[PDB]
Amino acid sequence: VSMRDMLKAGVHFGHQTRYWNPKMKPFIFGARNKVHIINLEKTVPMFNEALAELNKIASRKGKILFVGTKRAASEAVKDAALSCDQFFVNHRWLGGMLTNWKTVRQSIKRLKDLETQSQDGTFDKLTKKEALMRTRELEKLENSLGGIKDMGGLPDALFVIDADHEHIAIKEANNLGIPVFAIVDTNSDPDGVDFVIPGNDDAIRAVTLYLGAVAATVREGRSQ
Amino acid sequence: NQYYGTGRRKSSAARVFIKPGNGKIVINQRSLEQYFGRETARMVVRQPLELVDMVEKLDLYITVKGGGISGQAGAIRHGITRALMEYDESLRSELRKAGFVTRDARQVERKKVGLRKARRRPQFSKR
Amino acid sequence: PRSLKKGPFIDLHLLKKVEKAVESGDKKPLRTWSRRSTIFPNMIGLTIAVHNGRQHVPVFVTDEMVGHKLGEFAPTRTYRGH
Amino acid sequence: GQKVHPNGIRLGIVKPWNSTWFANTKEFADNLDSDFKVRQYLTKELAKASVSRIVIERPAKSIRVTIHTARPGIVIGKKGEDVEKLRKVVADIAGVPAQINIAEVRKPELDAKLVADSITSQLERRVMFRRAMKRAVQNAMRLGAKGIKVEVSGRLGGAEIARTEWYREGRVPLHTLRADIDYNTSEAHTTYGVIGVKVWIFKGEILGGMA
Amino acid sequence: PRRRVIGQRKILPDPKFGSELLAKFVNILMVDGKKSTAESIVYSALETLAQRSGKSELEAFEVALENVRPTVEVKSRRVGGSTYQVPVEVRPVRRNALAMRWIVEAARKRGDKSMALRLANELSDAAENKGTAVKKREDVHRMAEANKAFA
Amino acid sequence: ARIAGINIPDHKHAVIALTSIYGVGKTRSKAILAAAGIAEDVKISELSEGQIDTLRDEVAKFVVEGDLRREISMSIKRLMDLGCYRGLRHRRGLPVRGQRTKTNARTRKGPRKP
Amino acid sequence: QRIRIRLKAFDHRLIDQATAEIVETAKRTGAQVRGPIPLPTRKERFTVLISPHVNKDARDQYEIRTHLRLVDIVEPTEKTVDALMRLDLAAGVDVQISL
Amino acid sequence: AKQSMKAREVKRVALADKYFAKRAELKAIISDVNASDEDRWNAVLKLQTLPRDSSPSRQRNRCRQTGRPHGFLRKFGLSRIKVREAAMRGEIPGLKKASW
RNA sequence: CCGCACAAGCGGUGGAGCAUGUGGUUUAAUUCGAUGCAACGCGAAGAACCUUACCUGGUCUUGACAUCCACGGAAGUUUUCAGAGAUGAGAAUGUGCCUUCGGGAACCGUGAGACAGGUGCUGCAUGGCUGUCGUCAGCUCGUGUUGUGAAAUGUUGGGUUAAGUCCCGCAACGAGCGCAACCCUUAUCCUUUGUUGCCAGCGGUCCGGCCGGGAACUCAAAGGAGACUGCCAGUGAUAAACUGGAGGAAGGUGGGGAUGACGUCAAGUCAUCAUGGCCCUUACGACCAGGGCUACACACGUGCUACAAUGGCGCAUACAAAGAGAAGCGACCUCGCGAGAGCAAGCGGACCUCAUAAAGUGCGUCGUAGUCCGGAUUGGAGUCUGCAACUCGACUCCAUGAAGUCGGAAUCGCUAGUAAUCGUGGAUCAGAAUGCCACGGUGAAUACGUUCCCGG
Ligand SMILES: [Mg+2]
Ligand SMILES: [Mg+2]
Ligand SMILES: [Mg+2]
Ligand SMILES: [Mg+2]
Ligand SMILES: [Mg+2]
Ligand SMILES: [Mg+2]
Ligand SMILES: [Mg+2]
Ligand SMILES: [Mg+2]
Ligand SMILES: [Zn+2]
Repeated sequence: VSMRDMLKAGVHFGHQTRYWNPKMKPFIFGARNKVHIINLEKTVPMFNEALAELNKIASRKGKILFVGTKRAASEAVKDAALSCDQFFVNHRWLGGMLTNWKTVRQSIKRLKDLETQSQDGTFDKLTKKEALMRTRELEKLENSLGGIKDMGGLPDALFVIDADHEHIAIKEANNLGIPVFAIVDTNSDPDGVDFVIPGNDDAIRAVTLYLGAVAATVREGRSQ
Repeated sequence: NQYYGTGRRKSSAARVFIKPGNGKIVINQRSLEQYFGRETARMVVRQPLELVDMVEKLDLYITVKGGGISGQAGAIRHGITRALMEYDESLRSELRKAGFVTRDARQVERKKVGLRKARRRPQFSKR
Repeated sequence: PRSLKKGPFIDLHLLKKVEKAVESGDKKPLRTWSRRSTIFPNMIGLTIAVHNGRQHVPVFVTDEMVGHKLGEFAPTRTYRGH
Repeated sequence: GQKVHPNGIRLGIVKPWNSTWFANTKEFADNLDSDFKVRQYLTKELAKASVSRIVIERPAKSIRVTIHTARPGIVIGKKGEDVEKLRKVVADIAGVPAQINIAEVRKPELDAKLVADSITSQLERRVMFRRAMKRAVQNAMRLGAKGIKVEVSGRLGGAEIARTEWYREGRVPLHTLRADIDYNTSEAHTTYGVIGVKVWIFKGEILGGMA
Repeated sequence: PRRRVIGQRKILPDPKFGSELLAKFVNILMVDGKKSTAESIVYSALETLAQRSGKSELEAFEVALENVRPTVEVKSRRVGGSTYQVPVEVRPVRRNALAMRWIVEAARKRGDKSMALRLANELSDAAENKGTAVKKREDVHRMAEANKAFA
Repeated sequence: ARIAGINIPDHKHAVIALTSIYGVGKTRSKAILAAAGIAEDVKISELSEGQIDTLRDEVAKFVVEGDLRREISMSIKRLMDLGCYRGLRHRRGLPVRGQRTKTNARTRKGPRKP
Repeated sequence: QRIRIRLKAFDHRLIDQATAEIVETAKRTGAQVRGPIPLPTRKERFTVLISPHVNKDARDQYEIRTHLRLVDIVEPTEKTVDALMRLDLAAGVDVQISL
Repeated sequence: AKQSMKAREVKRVALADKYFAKRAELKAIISDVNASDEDRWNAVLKLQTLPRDSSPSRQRNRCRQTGRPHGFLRKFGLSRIKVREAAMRGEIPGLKKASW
């Protein structure tokens, strides 16, 4: 992504000067209208160097977890993961999702068992109210673990939108040593992101830019 | 032609038959006012037809069994309405809105153990 | 009242004892456990002890008592008040 | 509090009777008491036959008994001579041409009876009850049960007061009627007295009655 | 009724008269469901009302109600530590019930040899602002104003 | 009225005036009336002596009034005097027909005591 | 000429298998059947105290439901009656064969 | 309960047994309308000479399984506790807890 | 925040009488146990004998019953004598059967003890079981993370729910016991099968679905199909959820049952049984008759019936349900005032019988009273059951005609087919139902609410 490509999307935009985090000073161009302005001169090379690492991970058969819980951007992140055959979290991130992997695996097994059972049959044997209730539970499990049913094991890389909002995920990752790739607004604490991208995390246009560029490079890394 | 019915109630059940052209009502080979020793029974059995306003347009051949006179008359009114329906099927709505396709299931309850009745609790002197 | 088709009821060995009274007359007041047998015109003007449950009380038989039973004269529940 | 007996409540729903014969009021009490006596005799003689189920039907005239156990050739002894004189004594106690049948269960770990009975045996072997039930529950569950629950009652360890214990393992739901829960009660007779033991195993839910 | 408020099952208009307050009426006077004997007692009395009061006995019903119908009631609770006789106003159905109870017991207490005679004697009384039903209405419309000190 | 039973019963329906007589119950009343053949609801007033005599006779057939009371008193006197169980109970004022001696026997027991 | 057979059971499934066997043996010989026509089956209630000492309130209610089937064949051949003679059934099934 | 009681009931039964015929004929005779009034008389006398325990009245329906006198299920003759146990393990065929 | 928690209702209790329990009191004995909830028409679903464990008397001691060892005898039957019987003494009758004839089985008796025997105590030695909190919604766990760790998180908060019911926020998430639901039962309809069930159409018919016939209908009883806030709007985090409507036999877990998470209470029971300890053993064992378990200065509970004209009485007449049955139900006939009796069909019963619903209604009568209310209580004479109705059964008839003329304080119970009434049956039972488990008839009133009581 080129600085012009970002700037038109508005990547330079930031939170209010009232709400910023201390470590973000190096990445901040300045202030206008009491608004923090992010410096694309740092943003572009760091994003490119992160894309290099993401391409490397995906080119060694890496499993990638796209992470974002914004109600606006949930579907964008889900489609972003689907466009590169990867795994995602687009709804509320459960505490200890990565650390309590065994519980998620039992939940994944239950979701697989319910969907297989409905295809196999025995719904007629169940009462119609029970069959409807089973369908509702299957739908609820699909809503919760639609993205990670096929992750199989712990992912090899994480992509995070608004790292401050998803702080539990990054704490888990660091506890596991799983690398964190994150779009970091001025209000976030950048310590947890090993490849940090400072940029707007709310705006739909810039978020979609991040996701599309990452997914293009991930498909490229897969293709070899 | 003929239009039957089966009106049910707490303990009665009544077959019903509509043969048009009249208003006479043979019931268990009886006449209504002669069938019952209660008048309100006859009133509540007239109720549905009185609402549809067709008295001497269809005579009735009906047969009620089991239960008490009120449950009887209720099953009667029910089967009446059922016949009215299967004879009109436009007035099914008319009696549903009239509230006569109810099929009342209000029935006695079993006498539960330790209860001097089906629901009444013994006079347990708490003090 | 038991019945009338069966007549009164009186014991075998009680009849033995009463016929001994017959042949003998006034004798040792006979005794029985059977307060249930019926009095008969033979046993008149005599007495008999019958078990109150622990001891046999002697009732001196008279006419008007005939036909009645013995247990109506041999008490078994005693009482002196409180 | 005082809970419902689990096998009684699931009978017919998922559980078959241990006797089937149709009879009438006249030939019923006699019938069932004869059946009691033959059952009890078998219990006492088969203390080692690992009897799990002793079902008895009285067909129209004949009667047949069927025993699900785990000492198959042993219940047979040799050429059924044991079970043959058994057929004689049951025909004589029942006054009926006897029809003995046996069909072992290869999963003694997977009933509620045989396991509790082993437990009581080891109880008179003076083993530690806790370790015993641990052994048993793990053997059974590992073998493939869906859940086991055990309980023993009475002055445990030769106590001076009746300490109870219950232990859970796996999953045993006792309010889902579609489920199958094998259950059994047994006893052990210590010098200190008697100690109750109760055993449940949930083994998945059945779909479509006994079928 | 700690979560929901239920009351009495919806009445049905009497087929014999078409009206409805008669139905709730006979039900208040009804015992164990002695329906026949109970409607015979009320119809026999409205008839002689239709004569001793001229026509409009069905309307003489209301001629009795409005004369006896209560306007005020008292309902005391322990909201702060003790009770107080508070006058208060209620929806028309409750006062329907109260006035009907008043004329149901007015008839029964008098006795007048027979139920039909006793009922007929009071219906007239209530219809003409005299007697005991309107009198017990005076009790409630009288003691209430004196204890209007507070609420 | 001035009938064989000295009592002058209500000038009302025959039987009501009849069972009024001690020793004459509904059975006695209707049976005596059967012989007269008069209506059940005939009052003593409006009825002449021409039938009062007859009914006086029909009740003279039975033993009634004081004579019956004397027979009932005797049927109990000697009963007590034989010292029979029920006789001793009659002497003690007790239910001689085998009822709960413990409670709610106040009928023959009489008043309530602490 | 009729042949009636009452069947008394405890579960209607078993009696249904039995009646199936009956009517099939009937049609083997081409018997002339009048159908199962289930009859009023009998229900026997029983409540007993479950508490050994001083507890009238505690009781448990059970019930026996003898399911009831009837078959009739108006033209029994020999090849009809031989079947019921050579009939094969369970134990809890109860038969009552008659003219 | 006490084995004495059990065996005693057995004896009462067997005794009521072998006098059944005589009891039948004597009941007949004493009940026989227009008996000799002496044949009937000495008949009832001889009847009061038979062992008492030949009557059925001396008997008491006793629990077969326990010997509990009370709570006798004349259908099964079992203690009120035992019939429930037969339902619990499924001994009585076809039986189950009712719910109506 | 909650529950008929109160409230608001509805009918009671507490007055009367009677039944029925308990404790007193008494007994020779009034057998034991149950003891606020959570004893008290208790265990008992049914004590004249039996039951009975209890009194009194009568007796027995390897014994009523169990096993073992001898000795003997077939086993049996039937009768006499005495006893009050238990029992003792007998007399007759049979003296067999399988036998490898040697024995053996069935059993019977005697001895011998090895033993039996216990409802002896100990539910604070226990098993098993049940009552209670409470079908209250809770109770917990795995893993995670949080802290070095006691621990915590979930289980919290905002909503919402019958509900730890649900949802969302969320270092929690996920499971388990629960809750729910799957069960049974009940409400609509469909398929199947239609006799002993049905009679719509038909003809016949003495008019009786009766008789041909009918398979429809009704039921029958197996299948089913159904109700999901599925619909629509109203809301409401757009969330759950909620308001209301429609549809609909049915609507918001349709109706009702079964189902009791934990635990709590040395809750109850060693007199169901089982069982540790002790415990007597010619007896704390056993066997028999009689008694008692039924007493009554009393007390206390629980019920029934009443105090009346919505009633009483007479006459007339309609409508049920659910059951039960062959040492059984038992019609029919006749008789008997009835209680009944005789006669005897039928039926192991969709078939016969019980079994002929009451309240209801129609008509007349009473005309308000200690009454034609009320009926206890005593009299007389039966009836029936069983050996046997004194102690103490049920029941008819005649006769009597207590109190009671609506019951202080206090208090109970009840949210719909409920209450409240009217009858029906069943279990137990020779017989002995106001009780209890059931069934239908009739069918109400009240909820402002949660401020109060009670409890959670
Ligand atoms: Mg014992
Ligand atoms: Mg008896
Ligand atoms: Mg004791
Ligand atoms: Mg539950
Ligand atoms: Mg709580
Ligand atoms: Mg005795
Ligand atoms: Mg007693
Ligand atoms: Mg009267
Ligand atoms: Zn941001």
